[PDB]
Amino acid sequence: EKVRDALKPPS
Amino acid sequence: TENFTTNLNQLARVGGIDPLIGREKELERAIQVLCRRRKNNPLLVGESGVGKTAIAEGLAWRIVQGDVPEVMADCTIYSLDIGSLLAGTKYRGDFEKRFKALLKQLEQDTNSILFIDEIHTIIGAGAASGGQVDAANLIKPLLSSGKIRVIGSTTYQEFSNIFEKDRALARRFQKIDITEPSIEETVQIINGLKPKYEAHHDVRYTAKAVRAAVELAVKYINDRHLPDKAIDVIDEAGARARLMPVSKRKKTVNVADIESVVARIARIPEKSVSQSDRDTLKNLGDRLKMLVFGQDKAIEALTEAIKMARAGLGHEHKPVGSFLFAGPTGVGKTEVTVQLSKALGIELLRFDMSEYMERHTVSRLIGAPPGYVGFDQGGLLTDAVIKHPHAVLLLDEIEKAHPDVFNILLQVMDNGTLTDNNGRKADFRNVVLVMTTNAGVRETERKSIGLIHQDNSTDAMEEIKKIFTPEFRNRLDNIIWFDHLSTDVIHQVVDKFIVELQVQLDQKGVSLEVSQEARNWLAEKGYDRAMGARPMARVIQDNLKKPLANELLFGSLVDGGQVTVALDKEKNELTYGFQS
Amino acid sequence: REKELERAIQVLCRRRKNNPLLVGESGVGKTAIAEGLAWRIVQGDVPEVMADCTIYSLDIGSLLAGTKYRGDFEKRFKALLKQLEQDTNSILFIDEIHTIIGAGAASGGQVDAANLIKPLLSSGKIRVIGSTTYQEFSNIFEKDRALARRFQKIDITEPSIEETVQIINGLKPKYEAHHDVRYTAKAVR
Ligand SMILES: Nc1ncnc2c1ncn2[C@@H]1O[C@H](COP(=O)(O)OP(=O)(O)OP(O)(O)=S)[C@@H](O)[C@H]1O
Ligand SMILES: Nc1ncnc2c1ncn2[C@@H]1O[C@H](COP(=O)(O)OP(=O)(O)OP(O)(O)=S)[C@@H](O)[C@H]1O
Ligand SMILES: Nc1ncnc2c1ncn2[C@@H]1O[C@H](COP(=O)(O)OP(=O)(O)O)[C@@H](O)[C@H]1O
Ligand SMILES: [Mg+2]
Ligand SMILES: [Mg+2]
Ligand SMILES: [Mg+2]
Repeated sequence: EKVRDALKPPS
Repeated sequence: TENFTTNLNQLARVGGIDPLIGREKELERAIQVLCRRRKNNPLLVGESGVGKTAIAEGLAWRIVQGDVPEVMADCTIYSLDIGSLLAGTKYRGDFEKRFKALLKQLEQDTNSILFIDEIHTIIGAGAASGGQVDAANLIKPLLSSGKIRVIGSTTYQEFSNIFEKDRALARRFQKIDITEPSIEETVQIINGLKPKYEAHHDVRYTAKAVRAAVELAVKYINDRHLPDKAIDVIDEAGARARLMPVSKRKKTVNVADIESVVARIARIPEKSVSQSDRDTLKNLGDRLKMLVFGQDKAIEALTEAIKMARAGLGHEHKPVGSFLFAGPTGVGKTEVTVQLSKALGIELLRFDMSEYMERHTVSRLIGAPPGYVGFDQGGLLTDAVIKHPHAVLLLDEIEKAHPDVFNILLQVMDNGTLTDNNGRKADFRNVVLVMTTNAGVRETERKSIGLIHQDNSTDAMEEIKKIFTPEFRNRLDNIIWFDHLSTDVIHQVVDKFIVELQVQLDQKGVSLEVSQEARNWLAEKGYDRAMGARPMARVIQDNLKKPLANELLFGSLVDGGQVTVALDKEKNELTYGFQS
Repeated sequence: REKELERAIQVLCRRRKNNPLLVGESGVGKTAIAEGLAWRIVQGDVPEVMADCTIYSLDIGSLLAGTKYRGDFEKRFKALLKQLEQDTNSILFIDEIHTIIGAGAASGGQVDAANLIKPLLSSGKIRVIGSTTYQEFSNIFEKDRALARRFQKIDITEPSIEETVQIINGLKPKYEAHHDVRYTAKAVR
């Protein structure tokens, strides 16, 4: 469906 | 952000948007709504092709020329693209950023106006995994506040079923109902747009051609509104001329070209019939007579009714014809109809009314059975007519059908249109409706128990009156009573059946030549008045086909033919001679 | 199929609503007529105006697949329009166009492929050669009167016996090479 994903940047 | 919103006022300068003609009252209300201190968001609600997108864009066009009030002057109009707004918004907060950024510039300008075409798409534009955060909930506080002005556009189907479900968003907007313009107004619109269409196709449209396109579209083109209907015929007519060979190319679009375009769009015969089709009508009656012997009155009714339709003398609100071919068996009630379609080269819509004996199955002609969730909905008779507007509609054995079927044909024979359950409308103005029944054959045949034989052949009509309601019979063009076949007619029928047999034999290579005297014998042996001409087929089958069957499979008749059929006067029997 | 094609060239040469729809029954050459228009261009059997034109066959199944996001479908679909908008001669052949009316990607929303191409089809930016059946044309298509307006139906009727034998003779080399057989002239009839 239409799902929002929150990315994580590398430290 | 400019990728999402296209400045319509810029397009007006270069001519991107076509000019808006008239709509003084529709546009005026929009200005009043926009001027409003509160809820200054007009909504253009109307059917497709009524200028909903030409008003919002036309307003921008009028601004550049200075044909608007001073207040509306110096105000730009932006067209939103939902597709670009929702492009690559995978991460949380991307959509909100793009939408809020747009609203911020609108509030700052204080003279900008947003145009959202097909506004029913903002209800769930940004919803994710059942989320209720959407453009509608975000824009809502900015419309109620009155900071920004938004112009919408949506069809009645979409507005009532999608946009008006959110009672809050709709409250903010102000529905401006747009009604399709009259025929007089439409021609003025075409004149305004004619320079653009003329330039694109390098053609000139005569004033008569414009009036004809509008008048002819309404008369024939159905299910489409007038502004689009006329512009469709005009644009298509220009293309037809531009791409035809340079030799014989005609820059001007005469009124005759318009008629040809409307005919193809509606799949009907064109007005001002050509010489080629004139020959067909001249010999249409004489061709059917060759195939069908006797009952010339029936052929005269069908051909004359067709001529009126092709000559412009039609009813204009009824089909080409409605004839109830009531007659005895084997008199050619169905053969004439099947040959008519071949003579005219038009689809034959054959409905056997023997199946529609009860009401549950009568609802298949205008709708689907209850609970049929299958997408293959629609009526069998409405869909068929839509596919082939020019055709022959044959309802064989109409008496057997439930009386409720006569109620369905009333509008067909009087108003010329039948509506499907979904609301689609079929046009019967070009279909030749023909019904075949044997209602009065037995009544006239019936013998009288009396010293003096009764004056029969009158009661047949009285029986027809009982079976068919008076309203149904009044709409009918003519009730043709097919007479019984005579001896002379039967002789011609034997020839007609021999020719068909010859064609079958020709495929196998056999050649058959029946003596003229032998043909008379076959006619006399099988001639029956009550049974029409069908017994002639049986004598042809018993006397000729049965002996040849054994010989074709095995014997001299495998190939080469050379048959010589004749009778013996002494024995009153046939003599078959085969010599390969 | 020159009578049907000629009508399609007329529609494709229009200022606005230049999107011919090849409505017909099943098996009557709806797809071949559109793909045939490309074959004719390569050989130069089409008018000058139609020359230097490319026909792109959209695959809604491949396009919709793999989105798994709010804007993946819109991003890829809008990009396609930019390609067709920049190239005036580009034509898009959306077979089984009835599908776009139904929500292609949207769920509980109305941001579909149909509602996205309507603005472009109205202004004549891009041409679209649709193909759909009569059953689908009535019950799936024509339910959105807006989209139906953009498309000009072109009824495709079943061919005659004589017309089809010519077709088989034309396609006979393709099947002959595949099966290494020679079809007799009498056999096809
Ligand atoms: N008053 C008018 N002046 C000029 N063109 C008009 C006018 N009214 C309608 N049109 C034509 O209408 C077409 C534009 O579409 P509209 O009639 O605005 O409907 P629409 O907004 O596309 O409808 P949908 O598809 O149902 S949202 C173009 O052919 C315009 O030229
Ligand atoms: N007047 C006629 N002229 C020539 N052939 C006829 C005539 N009447 C009947 N026939 C033959 O009758 C055959 C079969 O009967 P039909 O003509 O279809 O019957 P009908 O007139 O429809 O009456 P019903 O339906 O049997 S009560 C046709 O194929 C014709 O060959
Ligand atoms: N004029 C023609 N030339 C070549 N092939 C044709 C022609 N008309 C029909 N066909 C054949 O018809 C078929 C096309 O079927 P199609 O209409 O696409 O089916 P569907 O309606 O089920 O999608 C192919 O086998 C194609 O070769
Ligand atoms: Mg519109
Ligand atoms: Mg009959
Ligand atoms: Mg196909």
